[PDB]
Amino acid sequence: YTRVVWCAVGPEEQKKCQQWSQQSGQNVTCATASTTDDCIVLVLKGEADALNLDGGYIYTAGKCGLVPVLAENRKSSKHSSLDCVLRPTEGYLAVAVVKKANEGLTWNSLKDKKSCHTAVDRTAGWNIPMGLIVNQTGSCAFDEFFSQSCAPGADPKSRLCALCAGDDQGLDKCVPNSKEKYYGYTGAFRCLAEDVGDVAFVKNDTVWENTNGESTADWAKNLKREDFRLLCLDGTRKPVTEAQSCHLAVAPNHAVVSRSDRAAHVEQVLLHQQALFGKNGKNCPDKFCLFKSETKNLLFNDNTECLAKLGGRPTYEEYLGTEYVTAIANLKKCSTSPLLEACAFLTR
Amino acid sequence: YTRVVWCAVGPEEQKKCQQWSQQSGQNVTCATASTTDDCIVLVLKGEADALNLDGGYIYTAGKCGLVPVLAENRKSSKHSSLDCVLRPTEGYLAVAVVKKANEGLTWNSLKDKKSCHTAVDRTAGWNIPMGLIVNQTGSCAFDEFFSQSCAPGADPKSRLCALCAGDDQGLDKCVPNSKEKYYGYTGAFRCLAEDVGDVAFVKNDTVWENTNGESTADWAKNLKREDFRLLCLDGTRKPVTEAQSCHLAVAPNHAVVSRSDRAAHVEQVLLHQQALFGKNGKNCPDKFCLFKSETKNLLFNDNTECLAKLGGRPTYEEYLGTEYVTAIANLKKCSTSPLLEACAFLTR
Ligand SMILES: *[C@@H]1O[C@H](CO)[C@@H](O[C@@H]2O[C@H](CO)[C@@H](O[C@@H]3O[C@H](CO)[C@@H](O)[C@H](O)[C@@H]3O)[C@H](O)[C@H]2NC(C)=O)[C@H](O)[C@H]1NC(C)=O
Ligand SMILES: *[C@@H]1O[C@H](CO)[C@@H](O[C@@H]2O[C@H](CO)[C@@H](O[C@@H]3O[C@H](CO)[C@@H](O)[C@H](O)[C@@H]3O)[C@H](O)[C@H]2NC(C)=O)[C@H](O)[C@H]1NC(C)=O
Ligand SMILES: *[C@@H]1O[C@H](CO)[C@@H](O[C@@H]2O[C@H](CO)[C@@H](O[C@@H]3O[C@H](CO)[C@@H](O)[C@H](O)[C@@H]3O)[C@H](O)[C@H]2NC(C)=O)[C@H](O)[C@H]1NC(C)=O
Ligand SMILES: *[C@@H]1O[C@H](CO)[C@@H](O)[C@H](O)[C@H]1NC(C)=O
Ligand SMILES: *[C@@H]1O[C@H](CO)[C@@H](O)[C@H](O)[C@H]1NC(C)=O
Ligand SMILES: [Fe+3]
Ligand SMILES: [Fe+3]
Repeated sequence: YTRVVWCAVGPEEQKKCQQWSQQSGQNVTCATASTTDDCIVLVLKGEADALNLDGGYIYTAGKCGLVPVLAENRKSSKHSSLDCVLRPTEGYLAVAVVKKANEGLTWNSLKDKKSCHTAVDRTAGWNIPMGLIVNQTGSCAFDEFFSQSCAPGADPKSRLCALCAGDDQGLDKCVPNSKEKYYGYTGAFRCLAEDVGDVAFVKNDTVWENTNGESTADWAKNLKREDFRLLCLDGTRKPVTEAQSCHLAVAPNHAVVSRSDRAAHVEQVLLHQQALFGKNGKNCPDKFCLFKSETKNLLFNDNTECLAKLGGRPTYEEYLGTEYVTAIANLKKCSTSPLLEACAFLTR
Repeated sequence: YTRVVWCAVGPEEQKKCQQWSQQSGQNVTCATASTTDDCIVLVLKGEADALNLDGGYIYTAGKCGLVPVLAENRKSSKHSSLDCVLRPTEGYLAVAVVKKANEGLTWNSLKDKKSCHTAVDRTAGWNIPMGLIVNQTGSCAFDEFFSQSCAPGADPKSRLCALCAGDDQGLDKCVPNSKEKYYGYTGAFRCLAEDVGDVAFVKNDTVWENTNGESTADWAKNLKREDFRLLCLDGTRKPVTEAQSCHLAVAPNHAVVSRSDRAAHVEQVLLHQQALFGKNGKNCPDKFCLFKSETKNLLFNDNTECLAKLGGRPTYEEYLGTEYVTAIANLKKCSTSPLLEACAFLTR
């Protein structure tokens, strides 16, 4: 079985993956599920092989035995010309973000406001913010800390899904895939933009990429960096350029995961795949660009140069950073989920 | 070692083979196995010299070091000035056949239907439709695509063999030799004919040959060429006279393969043999007919006019054509053959 079956979360991702299968002559094939958690289960069953994952999902899969194959990697300023696949990863910034126009809203007045989150269990969208809010307030009731949210993946009869828009017909509110208008990085930021929420937790890179003519997408052509601000943990606010000084935390980059018995096959298949279709591969754009989704972030984030190598053969823990595994761990004392419970024994 | 050991797949191909041998004066003798894959093995062991094979099987043979020697040739219309043996080959049209009565069945509503196949690994029966399907669908899961099938050679427990009737007894259900009621071109079309299946993947030439009194077999004589249609890629349904505009692809002709050292000897031996027992041969039908098997396509297809020579010495790759060879490799990234796996290092 040479083919690497890839896991597409949601129908929009499934289409780009169907495309990739066709271009790759079945070097890659598609399986899908509605959610990432579901996909992780296919990867476990052996029904799929691999998929690229936010660091928080990496911890879920990590727990269930899956391991990290190659990290997503983006442009760089520091050391900005060693080869992409061997150049170390620099992480990204998880930020709290607001309309500038609104005032009196700051980290310390967040309680009882309205939130937009990438989706539940994700790193910047969720794990970091809710992480801190737990440590600070000192209670496990983050489900009630904000007045309402969009938090795809949460309980959809609950308040954390109260603000989610669903798709075009409004079907499937709160399903944590790209058919939910406010899903993921761009979803969240848009939930901010349309004033459905007060704060939105995202990465620095997400505001720059959807303001000031960078997206030519109806919801975001006219958006202006000026109209937004970043809450720091100071109590303070700064514009988006000071993100380095105004960020909640540093996050580990998305990364591909698979089963260990499938890691090397997958890593190799992918390295060739990116050479074919990656940022500067033979066939991109003449044929297929693996890293472009028109700002919809499918399979991969659109600002990925290449998938890069990892020091040794790490585990979720080496890969994520021991500092983060604890932040996630401690947040997770305040809530259970099917997959961590079902897999808890593997890692005891 | 002058005798040519001929590989006969199955007992019926066996009886014919020995009659040939008795006439041959032992210039030709027979081995047998249950399948075409086993027969190749025999050749690899050198317990047999050669046999005649569908292109798909030629791929397998080729991967195992074996080479093509001469190609089946059948009546043409154009180019009819040369001798059959020196007249270049055309190659067959591989096609999808449904009953006309079953309406709303098109290339695009095949999923979950019941299919008939010549055999796993064959060209029209398998490699073509199953390659296209796999490719269009982006999924290597062909084993779950038809609700049921008769794909002789597949795993007999599985649903690709659900519809296979075996011999008169009901024994050897799904073995890919002629004993299986639904084996080969003839059997796949019959499968459709007796409404065991909805679709059937054969070649244009099979349909003609078994409708409107073409075959005086009980199951075929009453068959009526109108009652049938062809599926085209566009999505439409032409009648069987539009094979030219409603075919899936163009198949290379079957050819004889042999171990490489033995090619010329087999070539010489066979050229003479046909002169004797071929179409116009001093001894057909007085003593023996090499290309006539009573509508069973034993050893060779019953429509074979002679065995032609081939421009130069070709690789199996050159014979099959770079494009078909790619289609196959790509489809085979979803399976494993123990045979191919073996050949991958066991061959000079
Ligand atoms: C599908 O997968 C295979 C990966 O197995 C790709 O085929 C392989 O591609 C390399 C090209 O990168 C082939 O040739 C190479 O040539 C250079 C010399 O110019 C040499 O440095 C290398 O050692 C190698 O020989 C390689 O043979 C080939 N392997 C096979 C089995 O075909 C293919 O590109 C992938 N196709 C798609 C569409 O992704
Ligand atoms: C927050 O995210 C934004 C966007 O991801 C970051 O801005 C980007 O910064 C890089 C360099 O740091 C820019 O690339 C540069 O391009 C010029 C040529 O135009 C070149 O001379 C430099 O050597 C470098 O390659 C990139 O264009 C820029 N993108 C945009 C749309 O502004 C920003 O750095 C991030 N902020 C923090 C604190 O990390
Ligand atoms: C699809 O397959 C059928 C059967 O294999 C093809 O029909 C066959 O066509 C050839 C000629 O093109 C026929 O031979 C002709 O016979 C007459 C005398 O009967 C002669 O005057 C011509 O010069 C020529 O030799 C053959 O009889 C015929 N067989 C049957 C049963 O109809 C058809 O050509 C194929 N279609 C496509 C698009 O390839
Ligand atoms: C078998 O051997 C040779 C071919 O060189 C020939 O003299 C003899 O006639 C052949 N016999 C038959 C029946 O093919
Ligand atoms: C299947 O592969 C072929 C190339 O072999 C490609 O042209 C085609 O796009 C693929 N199928 C579809 C429906 O595009
Ligand atoms: Fe993230
Ligand atoms: Fe064939």
